Amino acid sequence: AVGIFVIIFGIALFFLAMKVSGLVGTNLSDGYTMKAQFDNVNGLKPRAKVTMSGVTIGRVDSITLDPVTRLATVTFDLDGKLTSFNAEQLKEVQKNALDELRYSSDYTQATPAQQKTMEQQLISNMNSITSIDEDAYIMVATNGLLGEKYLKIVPGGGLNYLKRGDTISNTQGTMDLEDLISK
Amino acid sequence: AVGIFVIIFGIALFFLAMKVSGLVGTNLSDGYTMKAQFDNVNGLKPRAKVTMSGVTIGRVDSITLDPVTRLATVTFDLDGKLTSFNAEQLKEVQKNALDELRYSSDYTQATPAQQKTMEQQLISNMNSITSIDEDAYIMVATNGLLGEKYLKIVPGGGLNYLKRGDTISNTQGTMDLEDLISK
Amino acid sequence: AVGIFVIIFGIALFFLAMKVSGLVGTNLSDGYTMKAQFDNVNGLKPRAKVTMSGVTIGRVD
Amino acid sequence: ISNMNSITSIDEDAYIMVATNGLLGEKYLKIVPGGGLNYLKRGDTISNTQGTMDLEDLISK
Amino acid sequence: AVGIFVIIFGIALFFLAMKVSGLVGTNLSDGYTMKAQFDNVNGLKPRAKVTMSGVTIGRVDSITLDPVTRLATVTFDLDGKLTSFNAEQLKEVQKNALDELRYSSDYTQATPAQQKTMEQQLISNMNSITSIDEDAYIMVATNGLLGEKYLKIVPGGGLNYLKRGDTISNTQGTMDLEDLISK
Amino acid sequence: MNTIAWLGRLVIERIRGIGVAALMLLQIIFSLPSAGGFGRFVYQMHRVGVMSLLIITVSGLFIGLVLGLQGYSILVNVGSESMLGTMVSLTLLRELAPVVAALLFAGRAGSALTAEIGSMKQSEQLASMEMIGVDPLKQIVSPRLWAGIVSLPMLTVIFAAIGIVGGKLVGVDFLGVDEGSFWSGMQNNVQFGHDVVNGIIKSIVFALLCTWIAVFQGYACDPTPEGIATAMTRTVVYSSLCVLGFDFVLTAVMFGG
Amino acid sequence: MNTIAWLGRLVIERIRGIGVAALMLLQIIFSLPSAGGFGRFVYQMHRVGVMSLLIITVSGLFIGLVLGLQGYSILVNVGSESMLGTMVSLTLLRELAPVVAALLFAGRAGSALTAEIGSMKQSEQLASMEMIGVDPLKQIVSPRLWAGIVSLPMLTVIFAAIGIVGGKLVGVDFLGVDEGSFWSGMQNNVQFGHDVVNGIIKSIVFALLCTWIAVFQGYACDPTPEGIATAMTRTVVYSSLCVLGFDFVLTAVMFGG
Repeated sequence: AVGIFVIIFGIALFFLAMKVSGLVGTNLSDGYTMKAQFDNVNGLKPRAKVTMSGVTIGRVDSITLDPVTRLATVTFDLDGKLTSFNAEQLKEVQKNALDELRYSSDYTQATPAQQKTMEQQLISNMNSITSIDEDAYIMVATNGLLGEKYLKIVPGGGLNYLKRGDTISNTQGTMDLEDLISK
Repeated sequence: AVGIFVIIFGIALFFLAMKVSGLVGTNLSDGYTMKAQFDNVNGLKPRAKVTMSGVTIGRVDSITLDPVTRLATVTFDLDGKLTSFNAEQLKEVQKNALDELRYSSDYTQATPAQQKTMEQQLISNMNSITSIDEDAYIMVATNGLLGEKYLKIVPGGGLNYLKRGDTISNTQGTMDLEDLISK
Repeated sequence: AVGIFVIIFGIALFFLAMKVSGLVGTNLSDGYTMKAQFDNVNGLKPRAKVTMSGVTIGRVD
Repeated sequence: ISNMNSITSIDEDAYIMVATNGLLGEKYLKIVPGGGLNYLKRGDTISNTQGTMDLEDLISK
Repeated sequence: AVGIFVIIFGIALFFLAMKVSGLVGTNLSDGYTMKAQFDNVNGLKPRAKVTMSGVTIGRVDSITLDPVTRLATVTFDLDGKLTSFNAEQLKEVQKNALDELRYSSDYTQATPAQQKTMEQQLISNMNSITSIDEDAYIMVATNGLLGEKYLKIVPGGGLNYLKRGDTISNTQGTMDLEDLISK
Repeated sequence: MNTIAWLGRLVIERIRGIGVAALMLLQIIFSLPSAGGFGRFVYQMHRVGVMSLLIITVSGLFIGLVLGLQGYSILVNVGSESMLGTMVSLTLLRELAPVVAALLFAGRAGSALTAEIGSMKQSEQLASMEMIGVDPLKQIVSPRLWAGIVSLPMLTVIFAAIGIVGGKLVGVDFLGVDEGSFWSGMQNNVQFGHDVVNGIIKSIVFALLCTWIAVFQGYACDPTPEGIATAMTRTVVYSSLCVLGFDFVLTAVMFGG
Repeated sequence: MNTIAWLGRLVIERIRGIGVAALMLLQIIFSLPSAGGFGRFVYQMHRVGVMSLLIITVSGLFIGLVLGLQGYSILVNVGSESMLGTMVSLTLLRELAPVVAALLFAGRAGSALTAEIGSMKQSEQLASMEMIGVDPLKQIVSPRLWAGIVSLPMLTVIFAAIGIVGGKLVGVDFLGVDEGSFWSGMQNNVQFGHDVVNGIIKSIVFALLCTWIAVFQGYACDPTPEGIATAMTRTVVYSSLCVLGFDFVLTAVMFGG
C-alpha cells in the first residue's frame, strides 16, 4: 500500500551512516575515561575537542574540581577504538619492552629473583596496552585564532601503558598569555 | 467537565510544569546574588562569564551605579552548588584553621571560655568554604579579542556568609588601557 | 469568554506595538538631552551607546 | 544662594572621552562626572576632554 | 466588513517607514552635483555612504570610469541634514566673504568700478555658495577594521565655495600601499 | 540575478483551467457593485481575519522562540558582530516569515473559500440560479471574492510584523535583549522604508494570486463531496508553486537580495 | 536552552481538537489499536504517501531552493565566516523544514481525512454500520491511527533531505561551487550523516497528533452539507498549531542540537 520510492529514499538515508557512524558515534564502546589536573584555563568547556599531534581524537567528558587545592580535575573522552598496539603489534612489544628492561643497569645488577619479574611486567603491560603509553605531555592550545581552547596530547617516551582510570601529569595548563604580559 | 472538555486535566498538568522548567530551576537554593565594587571596567555585559580558577561558576546579574562617587556595585548570579569537603576532611580543615588561631600567643593556651569563641570562629571559617564565599579576590581578564570579558576569582580564606551589598576585595576592576596606548 | 483573553494578550500586545517607535519615546517622557561639540569621531554612530565607568546609561539621539 | 543652587540634584558639569567599546568601532562615550550647578538636562554643557585629536588618522595618511 | 486591529497595525508600520525613508532621500533638492577623480578605491558602490569625522553627510549618486585618463568619476548626493544655509545665515557668510574680498590686496588696488562688483560676485553666486568650502580633503576610511571601505570627505579651507560642476582635488585617494608593503 | 529568474518561472506554470475565468473576474461589478457586511461575507472575514489573529500571535511565538535560541547560539559559534537580532531579525522580517504567511493564507483560507463556493453549485445558490439565468458571476464570485482579499495583504505583512513586536517580548524573557537596540537594529538591518515597504507589494501579489486560483475550481466543481476534495487538492498544487516563483523574483527585485 | 519547554506549553495551552473525542481515542487504546494491510490502510497511505510523492519531489524541491537563496545571500553579504553549509543545513533540517512538512499532513492530509469520514457518516459506511453495531472505532479509526506512524514521519525527513539534494543542484548555478566541496564542507560543519539518520523520531508524536485532531472533526460531525463544511473549516483551526510540542526536545537529542 506504499510506493517504490519509499523504500529508495529510505536506502539513500541508510547509506549516510554506513561509515560515518562507525567513526563518530555511541559513547562508551569507543572511548576510555582518563583524568588529568589543570590549574587555570581561559576558555575550557565540557565537550571541547581534544587532539593528539594535530588530529582530533575526542572531547572533554566532564569537568570537576579538587577542593583541597581548588584546582580542576578534567575527565577525558579519548579515542578508544584506536587500539594502537593491537594483538599483532603486541608480539613486537613483548620483545621490545623486554629488551629495554633486560639491558638496563637496574636489572643487570639485580637479584636473579628480581630479574624474573621482568616478564611479570610484560604481563601487566598485556592487560593495559590498549590506547597510549606511560609518558604523555598535556598542554593547552587554541582551536581557532581568537579564543576557545583545545587540549593537546604529545606522546613522550615511557615504559608502561595507560588506560581508563589512570592519571597523566600536567605539563602546561597554567600560563595565560594575558597574565604573562600584565604580571 | 469530564467530557467534551476532558482534557482540561491534560491542559492544566503540563502548561505550568513546562513553564517553570524553562523559566527557572530553581537557583534559589543553588545560587546567591552577591555583590562587588568595580571602578572602571569597559564593556561588562549582562550574562558575561564569571569564573573561578578558569571554570565558570556564574554570570553577571545587574549593575547598580553611584554618579556622585563614580563607583559601580555589580551584582553577580553565582552558583552555590559547587564542590566541598566531607565530614572527616572538613574536620582537618578546621583543625588547620585552629592552628592558625592558636599560632598567636593570646589564644595558644586559651581559656575554655575563649575557646568557645574560637570554635565559633571555626564555624565562621567553614561557612565560606562552599556556599556563600566572603573572603576572595577579583580581577578582570579577556577571553576573546578585547571584548568578551572573562572575570576571574582567586579564593582566599573564609569569613561567615557574605552579605548582599558587602564588597569583594578588588584586585583589578579598572579595565581601561587607552592611556597605555596613548602614553 | 474570548474577550477575557483579549484583554490579557490582545491589549498587552497593543501596548507593545505602540512601544516600538514610541518607546520612550515621542515626547522624551523618561529621558533628557545633552549637547557637546566634537571635531573627529570616526565610529560614533546614531544609537551608539553612552556610558559611565564602562556601564551604559544612555545613547546617541 | 550660590551654595544652595550649587549642590542640588546629580551634578551638571561632566567630562567626556572618545574610545571604542569592543574591537570594531562603535565609539563608547565615557563620562566622568565633575562638579556643576543643576540637574543635567537640556540647557547644560558637557565639556569635551578627548574628542578632537585622533592620532591614528595622522599615522594612516 | 473588516476588523479594527488591521488597520491599527498598518499605522504602526507607517511610523517605522517614516523614519528611514524620511531620512534617506531627495537628490538635487538638498545638495548639488559635484565630481571628484579617484585613482584606486576598493569597492565603492553606487549609493554607498559618504562620511565626515564619522558622520554620514551624503552618498554616492553614481560611479563611472574613464580608462583613457585612467581615473574614476564619482558624482555625489548630499543628504538633508544640511540643505546649506538659512536666509540670514546665507547673508552672514556673504558678509564674511565680502570682508575677505575687501581685505584682499587684489581688490584694494582695483579700479573703483571693479571694487563695486565685489558684492555683484556674491549676488551672481547666491546659489553657488551652497555649500561647503572650495578646498575639500579626499581619503578612504573604514567602518570596520580594514574592510568596509567608507569614503570620507572633510572640507578644509579654500578661497571660494565648492559649487556644482567643480572637481574636488584628490589628496590621499591614489596611494595603494600594498606594493609598498610587499616590495 | 538570472539564475534567480530562471528558478522563478513558476508563476506562469500552474495555470490549468484557471485562465478560462478571464472575463469572468472582470465582470463582477458589471451588474451593480455591492458592498457591506453580509451573512457569508463576514464569515469569510472571520476565516481570513478574526481567527487568524490568534494564529498569528501563536505561530509567532513558535517561530520567535526557535530563532531566539538560534540568536544565542550564533553568539557562541560565530560571534558578537552578528549576535542576537543583528542577523536573525534581518532574515526573519525580510525573507523568511513571508513564506509561512502565504502558506497560512493562500493555502489555508484560499482552499476554505473554494470549499464553500463548491457547495453553492451542489446545493444552495447556483444550482437553481444558473439554470434560470440569474447572472452567475454576480451570484457567487462578486460577493465572496472581495471578502477574502481586502485585509489579506495587510495581514500577510502583519504576520511578520508581530514576529518583531513579540520578538522583543521574548528577546527579554529568554535573555534580556534591550527593546530599543532591537528596534533600531531592526530598521538599519533591512533599510525598512525602502525594502520592507516594497515587501508590502510582494504580499499584494500574493493576494492577487488568490483571485485567480480559488475562483475557477469552486465555479466549475463536480457536485459530489469527492469532487470537492479533488478541487481542494488542486488548489494546494496551484498555490504552492505560484508563491515560490515570486519568492525568487520579488526577493531579488522588491527587497533587493 | 530555556526554549525547550516553552515550545511544548504552547501546544498544551489549548487542546479542543482532541478533547471532545478523547474518550473515544482512549477506548481504542483500551480495546487495543488495530494493525494490518487493509483497505483503510490503502486509502490512508494514498493521502499521506501517493499524493505527497509528487508534492515533495516538485514543490519540496523549490521550497528548499528558496531557503538556499537565503543561503546564497549570506555568501554575498558575509562570505567566509559562514561559508558553504555553515548556516544553511544547520537550520534547514533541525528547525525550518519540519513546520512546512507538518503543513502537508496536519493541513492537507488532515483536511482530506476529515472530508472522507464526515461523508461516510452521511453515506457509504458509518451511516448504516453504527446502526448495525459493527464497532465504529475498530472499523475505521483504530487501524488508521496505527497507519499514521508508518510512512508519514519518514516523509518529513525525506522532505528535508530533498533540500540537501537541491543544495548541490544549484551550488554551481548560483555561483560556481563544486558540489563535492559544498556537501562535504556542509557535512563536517553540522555532522550531517550521523545526525540526520538519528533524527527520525521528531515527528512520530506529530503523526499521532495529526490523526487525533483530524479524526474528531470527521467522526463527530453533523452529517449534513452545512455541518460537514463547517467541520472542515474547524480542522485547520486546531490541527495547524498543535503539532509542534517536541521540536527542541528531540532536536537537542536526536539531531544533536
